[PDB]
Amino acid sequence: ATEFTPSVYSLVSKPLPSNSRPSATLDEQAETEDLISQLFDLTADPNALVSEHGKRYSGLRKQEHTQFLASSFFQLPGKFVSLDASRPWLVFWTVHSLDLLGVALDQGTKDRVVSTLLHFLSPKGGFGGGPANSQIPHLLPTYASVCSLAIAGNDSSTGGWKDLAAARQSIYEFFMRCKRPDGGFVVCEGGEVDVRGTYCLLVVATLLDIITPELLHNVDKFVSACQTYEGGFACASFPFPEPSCRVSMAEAHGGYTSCSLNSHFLLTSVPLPSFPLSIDANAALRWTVLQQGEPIEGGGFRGRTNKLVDGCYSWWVGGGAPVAEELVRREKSRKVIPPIFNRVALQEFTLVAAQQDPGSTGGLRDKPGKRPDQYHTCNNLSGLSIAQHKMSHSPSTVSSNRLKFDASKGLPAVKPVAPGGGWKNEDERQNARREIWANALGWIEEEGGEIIVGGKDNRINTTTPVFNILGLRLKPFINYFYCQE
Amino acid sequence: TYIPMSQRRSWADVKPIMQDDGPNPVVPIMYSEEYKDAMDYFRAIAAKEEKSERALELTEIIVRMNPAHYTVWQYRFSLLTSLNKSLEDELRLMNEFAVQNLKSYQVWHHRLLLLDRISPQDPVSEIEYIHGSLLPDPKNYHTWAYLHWLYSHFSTLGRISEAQWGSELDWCNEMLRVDGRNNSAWGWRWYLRVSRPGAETSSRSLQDELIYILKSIHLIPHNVSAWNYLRGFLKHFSLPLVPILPAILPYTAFGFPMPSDPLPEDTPLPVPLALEYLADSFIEQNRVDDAAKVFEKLSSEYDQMRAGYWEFRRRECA
Ligand SMILES: CCCC[C@H]1CN(c2cccc(Cl)c2)C(=O)CN1Cc1cncn1Cc1ccc(Br)cc1
Ligand SMILES: CC(C)=CCC/C(C)=C\CC/C(C)=C\COP(=O)(O)OP(=O)(O)O
Ligand SMILES: O=S(=O)(O)C[C@H](O)CNC1CCCCC1
Ligand SMILES: O=S(=O)(O)C[C@H](O)CNC1CCCCC1
Ligand SMILES: O=S(=O)(O)C[C@H](O)CNC1CCCCC1
Ligand SMILES: [Zn+2]
Repeated sequence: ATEFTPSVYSLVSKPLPSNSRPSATLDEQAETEDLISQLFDLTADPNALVSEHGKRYSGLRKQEHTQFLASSFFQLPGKFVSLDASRPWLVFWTVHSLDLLGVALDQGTKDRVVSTLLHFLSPKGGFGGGPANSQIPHLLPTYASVCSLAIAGNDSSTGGWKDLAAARQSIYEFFMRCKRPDGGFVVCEGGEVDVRGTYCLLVVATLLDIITPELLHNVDKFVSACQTYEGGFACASFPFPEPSCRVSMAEAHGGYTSCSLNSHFLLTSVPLPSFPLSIDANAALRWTVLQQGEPIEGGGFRGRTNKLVDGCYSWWVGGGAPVAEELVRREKSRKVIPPIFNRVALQEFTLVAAQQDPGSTGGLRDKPGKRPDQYHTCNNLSGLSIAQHKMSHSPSTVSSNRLKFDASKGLPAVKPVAPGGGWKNEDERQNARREIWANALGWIEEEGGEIIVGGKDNRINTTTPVFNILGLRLKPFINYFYCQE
Repeated sequence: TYIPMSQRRSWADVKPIMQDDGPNPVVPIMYSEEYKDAMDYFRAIAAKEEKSERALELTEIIVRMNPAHYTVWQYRFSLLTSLNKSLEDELRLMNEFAVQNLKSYQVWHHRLLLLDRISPQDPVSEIEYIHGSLLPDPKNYHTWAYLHWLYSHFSTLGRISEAQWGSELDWCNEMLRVDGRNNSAWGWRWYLRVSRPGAETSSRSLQDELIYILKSIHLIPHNVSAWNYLRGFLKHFSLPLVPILPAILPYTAFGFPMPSDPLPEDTPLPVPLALEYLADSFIEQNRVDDAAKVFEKLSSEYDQMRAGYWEFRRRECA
């Protein structure tokens, strides 16, 4: 399985050529090349059978990472005030990393996690970055809270899922107040408009069964127009006056490319006529693979052209590769296998460069020389999972999901804000519920495609593309809100 | 020493409201006395929906301690419009916020909401500030996106003159002169030259743009930004790849620019993206076997980190 994924230790490490043209970009690129290559030279090749005497051992220090995350269930120092509006993200980064690391929480701590998030739920709709008596709802904490409840909650009266089901109408009304005529969304009252909000909203709307035609109008056009000439996607697109044309507003970036690919993929499940508007899947796959660094930079991913590799983009860029790959497969099929990125080198970057130095605080980081944090811990591990396990969207699995779906079971349909904003009839609404449910549960780990660099003790659990929670969390969560069993 | 707000006559009438996340919440943050005190009284101010000067002062104190507090930024902008405050003075305060490194999504969005509501007849002063603010970080993503919005928004109103577009390209050309690897400036050039609705699409402009691209490649043949701009340019305008090939072949080991008689020093060959150009040029000529041979060499020798991708491209041709 490693025929087209050569180890970085087996390839010659040479710097980026200068062409006798110094610049500030090259100064920083050459400095980080030295920093990453030095740490590899100090580290024993993880593909070795006997660890070399004198080198550092690159095995995944899961217990150190577990203790690093443990401080979240006691207290956080005062410098965390910059994250005081992102506490649902501190929860999600913690409970999802623990899921990936295989560490279970006891029921009392899960109850605390559920109770804390419910204090962030506003009666008018949506989750905020903190207590509802202090912060207004926001699309990004809403995603992180919904996903955290999927990880730590259950279906009992104290499980939090029941409160989510009771809030479906208000959350939907909050989503509609965020919607713009051009298809964009503000992340909150008076907030910015980008594809992070679209991604977060479409995930929650997919999981909670609150998708309507009025919610999705022009959403596909906003996202499609974010694709730049490089192949990736920018943060937003601008509508020139319904609009005569839409133009991307910045560089292709790994973060916004992830949100755009995931958003577009979620929209392909919706059975609307000539929807969603197409994207250039080939160019998106090309841009994705081009962001994987050279062996001298450990084979990690960068977020944009001529910037630096960063462990967090293992999830943002690497986790988008299965989605871009599936879109390319659909387009080639519509007109009528080796891995698409170096799955081995990405694991080597995680194990050698992204882990905190041993015997210290634990956790995973952006680069050597950077303090580890909860955000880079979650995304390094999420990207590592994508590299370890070959993920694909199986049409036969989706077909099997259609055959077992029960359209007679479900929560009350949401009341649209405009009279003609809902589905035309029950046949069309139930056909939409089936497609969205069946495709959401269509990701599989391909049997025999597993590649665990360094030995099976480095193996972590399998995350789901698009959603980024374990499949064992995704299935009972979405089944609850669709009343499937 | 610190004077609590309960010991201030200006706040004697206000009963603070405590933060309510339950008796034992997860991910708690150990706040300073100053930050907890300000949020306590802010919870009360927002509860009574007070729109006042003291509420305005309180929002500024809070966002100085946490520039990412989007709720307080929303209340602050609601305060400025309700009290008809000087939005120009608020821009001067936002200038200090960048000086003292108080930055976030929320500070940049606040500045956008200000320019939107001010709606100046000529936003040239704001364009100039954005240019200068790129000194500490020439690749700040929020800044480049804000610059895109400023030109797009005010050109929708018809307030961007031809002279303003022209000097903006002059400034963009200078940015790429200082650092031709600034992929953000390349993206800005794409807006100025290709994507913006008022752009000119003539035979001379296509020639002019192609000359700038080839010269940029010949200056920095390993610059990925120039190669991607080239591939997007030809693809967007449906231009064939074969005619330009004489300028690309020297990198694979006619009235358009050419490489130097010897290539610049520290230019190892072949350039992988030049090989990709050759392979796609072979596909354009319907020569699949020659294209598959280039992909095979990219996969096994010259771009081995993408060995799986170049192999997938090789299999498509066969
Ligand atoms: C724990 C500290 C980590 C800082 C990260 C994450 N973080 C954030 C905050 C709240 C919610 C969410 Cl979801 C993310 C940021 O604001 C800045 N970040 C710095 C970064 C690292 N590596 C790449 N970046 C650039 C980037 C910028 C915007 C976003 Br949004 C995500 C990443
Ligand atoms: C769903 C969700 C929250 C997605 C988050 C989007 C994301 C991961 C990143 C956006 C990053 C950005 C706007 C600028 C990069 O900052 P930088 O310059 O510090 O990093 P860089 O140099 O690597 O580009
Ligand atoms: O590196 S990790 O897997 O996260 C955990 C650390 O190795 C702990 N090492 C202990 C040292 C003392 C004897 C028992 C083991
Ligand atoms: O009952 S609801 O209207 O849904 C929620 C309440 O309005 C509380 N809103 C907060 C008040 C303090 C500032 C941040 C918002
Ligand atoms: O299961 S296998 O992949 O064949 C080999 C084991 O996983 C190797 N794990 C190491 C064992 C000794 C302590 C450090 C980890
Ligand atoms: Zn990062």
